[PDB]
Amino acid sequence: GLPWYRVHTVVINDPGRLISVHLMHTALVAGWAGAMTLFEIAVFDPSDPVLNPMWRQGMFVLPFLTRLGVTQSWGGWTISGETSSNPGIWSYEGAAASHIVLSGLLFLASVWHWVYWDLELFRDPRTGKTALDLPKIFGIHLFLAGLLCFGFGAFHVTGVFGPGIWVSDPYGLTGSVQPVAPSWGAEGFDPYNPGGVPAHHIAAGILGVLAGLFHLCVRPSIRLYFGLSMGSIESVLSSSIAAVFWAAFVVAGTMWYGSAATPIELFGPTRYQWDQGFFQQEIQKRVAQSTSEGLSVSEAWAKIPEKLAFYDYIGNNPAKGGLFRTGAMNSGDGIAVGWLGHASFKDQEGRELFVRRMPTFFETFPVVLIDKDGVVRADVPFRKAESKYSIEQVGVSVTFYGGELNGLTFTDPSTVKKYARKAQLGEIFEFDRSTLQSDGVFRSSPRGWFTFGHLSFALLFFFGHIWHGSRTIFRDVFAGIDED
Amino acid sequence: EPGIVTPLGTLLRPLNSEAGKVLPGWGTTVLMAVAILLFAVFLLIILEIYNSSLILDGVTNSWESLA
Amino acid sequence: QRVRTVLDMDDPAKEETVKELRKDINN
Amino acid sequence: ERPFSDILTSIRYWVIHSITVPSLFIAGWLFVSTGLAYDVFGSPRPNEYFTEDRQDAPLITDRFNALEQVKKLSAQ
Amino acid sequence: MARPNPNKQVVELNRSSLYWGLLLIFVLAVLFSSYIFN
Amino acid sequence: MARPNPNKQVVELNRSSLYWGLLLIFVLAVLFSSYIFN
Amino acid sequence: IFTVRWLAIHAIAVPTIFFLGAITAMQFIQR
Amino acid sequence: GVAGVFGGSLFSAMHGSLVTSSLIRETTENESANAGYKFGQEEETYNI
Amino acid sequence: MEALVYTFLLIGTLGIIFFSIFFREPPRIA
Amino acid sequence: MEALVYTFLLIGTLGIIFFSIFFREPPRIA
Amino acid sequence: IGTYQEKRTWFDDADDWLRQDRFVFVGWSGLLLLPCAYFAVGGWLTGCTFVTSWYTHGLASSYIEGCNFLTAAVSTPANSLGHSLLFVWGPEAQGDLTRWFQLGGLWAFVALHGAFGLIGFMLRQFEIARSVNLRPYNAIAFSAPIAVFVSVFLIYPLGQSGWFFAPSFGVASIFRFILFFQGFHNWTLNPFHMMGVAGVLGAALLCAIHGATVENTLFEDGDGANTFRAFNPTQAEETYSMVTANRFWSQIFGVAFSNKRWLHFFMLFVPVTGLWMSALGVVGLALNLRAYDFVSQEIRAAEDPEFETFYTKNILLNEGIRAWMAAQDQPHEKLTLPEEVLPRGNAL
Amino acid sequence: VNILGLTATALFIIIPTSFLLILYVKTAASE
Amino acid sequence: VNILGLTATALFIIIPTSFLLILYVKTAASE
Amino acid sequence: IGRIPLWLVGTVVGLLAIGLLAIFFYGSYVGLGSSL
Amino acid sequence: SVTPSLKNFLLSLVAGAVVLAAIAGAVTAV
Ligand code: CLA
Ligand code: CLA
Ligand code: CLA
Ligand code: CLA
Ligand SMILES: CC1=C(/C=C/C(C)=C/C=C/C(C)=C/C=C/C=C(C)/C=C/C=C(C)/C=C/C2=C(C)CCCC2(C)C)C(C)(C)CCC1
Ligand SMILES: CC1=C(/C=C/C(C)=C/C=C/C(C)=C/C=C/C=C(C)/C=C/C=C(C)/C=C/C2=C(C)CCCC2(C)C)C(C)(C)CCC1
Ligand SMILES: CC1=C(/C=C/C(C)=C/C=C/C(C)=C/C=C/C=C(C)/C=C/C=C(C)/C=C/C2=C(C)CCCC2(C)C)C(C)(C)CCC1
Ligand SMILES: [Fe+2]
Ligand code: NA
Repeated sequence: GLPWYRVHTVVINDPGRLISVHLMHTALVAGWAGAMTLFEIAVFDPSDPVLNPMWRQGMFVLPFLTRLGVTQSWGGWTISGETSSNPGIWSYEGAAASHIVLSGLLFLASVWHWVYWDLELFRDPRTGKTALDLPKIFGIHLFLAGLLCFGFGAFHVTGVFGPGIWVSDPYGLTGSVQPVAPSWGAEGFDPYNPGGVPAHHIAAGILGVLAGLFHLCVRPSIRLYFGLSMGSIESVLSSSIAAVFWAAFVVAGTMWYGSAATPIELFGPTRYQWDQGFFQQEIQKRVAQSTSEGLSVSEAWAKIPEKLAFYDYIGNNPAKGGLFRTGAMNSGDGIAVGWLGHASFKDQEGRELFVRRMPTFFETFPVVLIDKDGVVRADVPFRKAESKYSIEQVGVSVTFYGGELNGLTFTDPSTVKKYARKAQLGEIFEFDRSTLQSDGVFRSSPRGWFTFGHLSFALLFFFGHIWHGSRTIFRDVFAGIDED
Repeated sequence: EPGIVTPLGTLLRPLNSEAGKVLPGWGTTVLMAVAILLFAVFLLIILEIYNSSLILDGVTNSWESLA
Repeated sequence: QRVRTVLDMDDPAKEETVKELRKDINN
Repeated sequence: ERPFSDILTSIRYWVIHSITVPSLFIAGWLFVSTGLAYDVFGSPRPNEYFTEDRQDAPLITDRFNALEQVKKLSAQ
Repeated sequence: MARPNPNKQVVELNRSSLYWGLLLIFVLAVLFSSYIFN
Repeated sequence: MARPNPNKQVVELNRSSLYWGLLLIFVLAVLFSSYIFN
Repeated sequence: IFTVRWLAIHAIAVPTIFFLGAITAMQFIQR
Repeated sequence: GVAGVFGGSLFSAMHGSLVTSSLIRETTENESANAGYKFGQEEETYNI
Repeated sequence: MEALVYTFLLIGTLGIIFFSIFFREPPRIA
Repeated sequence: MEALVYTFLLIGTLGIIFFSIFFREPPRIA
Repeated sequence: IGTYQEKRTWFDDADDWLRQDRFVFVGWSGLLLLPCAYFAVGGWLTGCTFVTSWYTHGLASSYIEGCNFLTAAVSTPANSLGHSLLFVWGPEAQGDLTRWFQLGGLWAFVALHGAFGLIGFMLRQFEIARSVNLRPYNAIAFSAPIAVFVSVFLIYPLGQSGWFFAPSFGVASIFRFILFFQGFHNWTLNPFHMMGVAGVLGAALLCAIHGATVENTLFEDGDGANTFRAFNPTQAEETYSMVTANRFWSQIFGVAFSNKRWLHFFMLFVPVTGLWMSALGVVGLALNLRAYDFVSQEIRAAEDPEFETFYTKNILLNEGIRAWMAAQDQPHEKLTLPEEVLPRGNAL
Repeated sequence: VNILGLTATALFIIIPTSFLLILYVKTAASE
Repeated sequence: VNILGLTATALFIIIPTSFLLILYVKTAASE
Repeated sequence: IGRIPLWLVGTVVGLLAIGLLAIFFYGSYVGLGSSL
Repeated sequence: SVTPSLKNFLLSLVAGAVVLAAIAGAVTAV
């Protein structure tokens, strides 16, 4: 009989049971969304949005809830650290419960459509054979999709009727769900401009409505009908799979490179912010300012926010994890419980030295202290014999400013070495590792996991699109060639 | 033998009654090709903006656009 | 305020910083 | 069409190609030996890998003024 | 079509395909168990 | 007796028996899970 | 001439012989 | 050796794809195409 | 975690009940 | 513990091999 | 088209000429394949002959610089260019073709034209199979080389900081890329790469075995000692005893194929599956999601100085690779590492 | 316990369910 | 980890084995 | 059509190809890329 | 208004149209 990999073909020419299996799939996906939300709420710790944000805790769908406006819980806490006295129906658990109920209702509808498959609606009135007017159905669906896209862009994300979307400062310090005005100029195509999202959705929804009306009206030509096989549902499947992996590539690139729709307060920093010294540059500019204004070094480093200092730390890099390093970043390096302050290194001569920061590629990196002019002045040698740049030989001390070690100066090499090795990773923090039994190895961010899953799905769906386009074009030779 | 008749199915029946109805010739294929090439140009524009191969006046193309 | 000093101070910690990679034809 | 062994065994082929093929060979030889290859493709001559200003390998280290910087770092 | 669904098809799995599937499952387990246990 | 084994019998399990078995398994799990998790 | 066969042959053959002359000239570059 | 393993993969896939592409229609779409071959049949199962 | 298991077991039992009611083998008058 | 899992997986793979050899579906020549 | 009037347009004339059988079939896919593939191959040859990598990598990489076929490469652009498309009209080259060659734009030229040429060649497979009414399994099998090319030459550098970390088109540069993955990702330890290696080696084994089995189970079919003359293309019956092949391999190896169909498919299936698994692994490596370490063994090694395995040895070797490779391999990092920080063994 | 009870419950569900499903599916294929 | 990897391995063994055994036993009873 | 034998043509072409390969191998020991 | 990058992009679109017309002419040149 059928091979195991062809069982689902039994609904190719059964529109009612195709609707039924679609409804079952939708029920499963909605139920997954609800159950995943409830899992993440059960395991989420909201007591420290600064040093333990959701992207340090392995939260995957919690950022997607927070992105569109759901920011309060029924547990009395807001995602921004405030107090929610009236979260309303649409809390995190409220959205979870709504998805569970939706899953159940879709399961019932799937049962009904499986039983009552033989609807005269699916019969062609001319010949009595089962058929689908796929151009007309596409017109209806495109019209509905355009209406929904326009409504989402004109009422939800603008704050006209909905709550808006999550918008933050460039350095991820003061983000919140805000209404967003559309940007109708060239800046509307700025990926990092939040105003591009409402403008895109309004314009694309209007275009989708107009094109849906066109596809409702105008029948396809015979040439293009036969060329694209518009009478076969597998042709629609191949083109749909093509569009879906195109979108998967787009969202994977957008999540990996960052955009206005992937905030760092929800998904974590990007690897390019570490590579290009984004937070390091901002921190050093904020320290250079108020030094020219006339503050000492002990202050104006205490003025630096711990959130920004935490952002400038390679352990929050999404490209420092592993394929089988599972779970939260907290399970990787502990829960961050305090910024120790900036570490300034000096030698016996008094010149200032800086630890060469670890690049993203390197699992391990040698500890190197470089002066202002780019000359290596100290290191932790691998060969502690005939060495010329060890911490002991150079006489390097370290002074901390702004954190829990503010004002303290360490001169013993055994501690200068460990603080330089920690400064290799960026800003130095203290981590509680006993709570989760962290193994001391870096994990990946939710944006990294999202990008990996969606790029893998995008390639597999490229193969699926190839297979189904092949099946559509070469249907008449699917069981073999004509032999004549 | 006929199918199962439902009120909603009767309501939706005209929307699924014109399967296989096509226009003679090429129809609106030229207009479709024009729309496709315009969409390709638009996608190339946004790709080159987000690749920084296209530089515009008010388009910062960085996180400072959040400012 | 001193962009040259903040440049020469971000450079030894990270040579790939965009401040170092930007407008350095003048250097 | 006409078989390859047919054309390659004919003398019309060889009276055409005994003058076309060596002309192309000499053209390539002169393209290298006149320095036009260096001029077209920007590869340094053996004496101009380093200048008196920089004695190490060039680094582009800039994107939006990369033309100006490769002009500076190239062999003038 | 009629009261019965005409699109009924019978799935088949012979013993060679069973052996191939069992080998695939157990070999994948052998390969990935070291990484899952970490 | 013969080259094939004459004691060949086919095993039957109807849908009511499947439902009874599934109910027994899940009800035993419901009853005993509070004690297994303690 | 000017056939698909002729053009497909020549688009490979003419640059091949030009490049072979170029590389042979490179073999006699005494730095 | 690398050319051999890469070419062995290439030529296995190509043989294979070719034999599989030229399979003679002996089955229906609800059967496996392998069911079109019988063990020890005299005739060729593909159009070389 | 344990509440998840208890709720899953209860809803699985209820699903078995639903299927045994509405998708039973129909008794045949023959 | 993990050594038990590794040994069990290897032994189960070898058992599948044994069954695939000696209890294969015989090639029928008809 | 279904005994309809079907009045001819320019499309019908274009299709008639494009799908005419000549020495080189063009088709509609030829208009994409032939220019793109021609430009990719010619650009690689041009870069390996004339174009230097002195400004993007600090390397000699062309025959005109003294390189041979093994050491010449069209090299990737500089890392500061990032993922720029390096259009010759682009904001980097700005129309200057010579400086475009110097800046690494030829790499992007070759890569993009080769990608579109691969698309065109797959479309050529589709079009020829549809013209001759064969099933499109050749294109389905060719999907795996394209998956490998996309994941390796596009997805991996796009996940990294720039095209610089893509492979450079050349023999020794591919070897560099391979050793870089070893040292920086532990790509041998990756299970997806292990599945890819299993697929490639099993496909080579399948090719050799088959071919040997067919050549040694041949029917006589002739009188001469050269068996290659005993086959006619229009012959209806098989040339090899499938029965004897099955008997031999069942009695030698324990199992054998009994189905010719299934065998040819399996020969299709193994390398395509292996290459797709390796492509998924390279996609994982694009985000540095490596299978680099076994954390339990690292814990045991940190808490026990006696515990040594070959895995720990390979971790040490990878550390050596990274430390001794980084300064010359990533010039943009400007690593002036003193020798006293380079990990070394003893004496050697 | 939290996880050993979890795997015990999962196995006690799945293995008899697998047995029952095997027997039912063969019976239903035999009508 | 020691036990979550254990249940992952056990489920990845048993559930596809259950699926394969269902299909095989149904087939072998059919023939 | 047929004037010069194809075997003679192939022999001359192969001689030229072998000569070019020998020149390329000679160029590995002289000039650029010769370590001297 | 129009940056040099935008001008080069528009000229590249013109050049792409030109080369498509050229390959169409090469097709019809037979
Ligand atoms: C697009 C898919 C997607 C993405 C990107 C995420 C991402 C995330 N989830 Mg998640 N989740 C998903 C879907 C997804 N999930 C679904 C479908 C489920 C339901 C099963 C879950 C259930 C789930 C749980 C219950 C938990 C997560 C957690 C995590 C986070 C930790 C990292 C991780 O994934 O573990 C590491 C991921 C891997 C190691 C991936 C494995 C690589 C492939 C699949 C192996 C190849 C198959 C192989 C042959 C299998 C054989 C193995 C066998 C021998 C045992 C991360 C943010 C964790 C967390 O932090 O919670 C807050 C956690 O505990 N998720
Ligand atoms: C009333 C119905 C409804 C509403 C409003 C919600 C609301 C929500 N769901 Mg959803 N969902 C529902 C039904 C609903 N869902 C159903 C039917 C399913 C099953 C398919 C799910 C499954 C689901 C999952 C899997 C997830 C949610 C999640 C979410 C949350 C964020 C959504 C988000 O990020 O959007 C993002 C949505 C998009 C980016 C889709 C964009 C649409 C694409 C681009 C269309 C492309 C093709 C189109 C035809 C092109 C048009 C052409 C143009 C010219 C018009 C939010 C609470 C997320 C969450 O956090 O859950 C906890 C999440 O993970 N939902
Ligand atoms: C939404 C997209 C989609 C849908 C609707 C289909 C639908 C179809 N495909 Mg498929 N296909 C797609 C994507 C899609 N495909 C992709 C991405 C791939 C590449 C990996 C392919 C490659 C492909 C091949 C090679 C074949 C088909 C076939 C089929 C048909 C029968 C499938 C069947 O019975 O499987 C039965 C499957 C099972 C019994 C078990 C599969 C279990 C998998 C391996 C693991 C578990 C999956 C997991 C639970 C779901 C989560 C992943 C999800 C997020 C994607 C059906 C028309 C067949 C066909 O054309 O028949 C004539 C066929 O031979 N497909
Ligand atoms: C290896 C790649 C490849 C292959 C060979 C296939 C194969 C198939 N495609 Mg296609 N497709 C692909 C990828 C691929 N596609 C991708 C990436 C997309 C975008 C999501 C699609 C979108 C698509 C749709 C939506 C449909 C198919 C369909 C089909 C089938 C008919 C042939 C066809 O229309 O070709 C498609 C033609 C091409 C792939 C050629 C594209 C050439 C472009 C125009 C070059 C543009 C270059 C330009 C200068 C831009 C440069 C960008 C640079 C600056 C970055 C066939 C099975 C159709 C079908 O009938 O299926 C049954 C169908 O409905 N395809
Ligand atoms: C009936 C009903 C009801 C109830 C309902 C419910 C209760 C539902 C649910 C549900 C649920 C609770 C669901 C869930 C789900 C889930 C899913 C569906 C999933 C999944 C999975 C997957 C698919 C995965 C896979 C994987 C793995 C395994 C790992 C990694 C890799 C991957 C990702 C592939 C109500 C009363 C309301 C109403 C009435 C009716
Ligand atoms: C890039 C570019 C382009 C393109 C171009 C082209 C497409 C060209 C070409 C070209 C070509 C296409 C060239 C060539 C070359 C070739 C060569 C270089 C060859 C070779 C060979 C050899 C060396 C051989 C050897 C041998 C012998 C003789 C003996 C034995 C065998 C053997 C094989 C070993 C354009 C303008 C569009 C634009 C701009 C850029
Ligand atoms: C493989 C092949 C071919 C060929 C090629 C060639 C190019 C060859 C050659 C060759 C040659 C080129 C040869 C020659 C030779 C010679 C000889 C073999 C000789 C001798 C003699 C002697 C023995 C000597 C003696 C002496 C002495 C000892 C002393 C002094 C005096 C004298 C000198 C007299 C063809 C295309 C056809 C076909 C296919 C492939
Ligand atoms: Fe064969
Ligand atoms: Na040693």
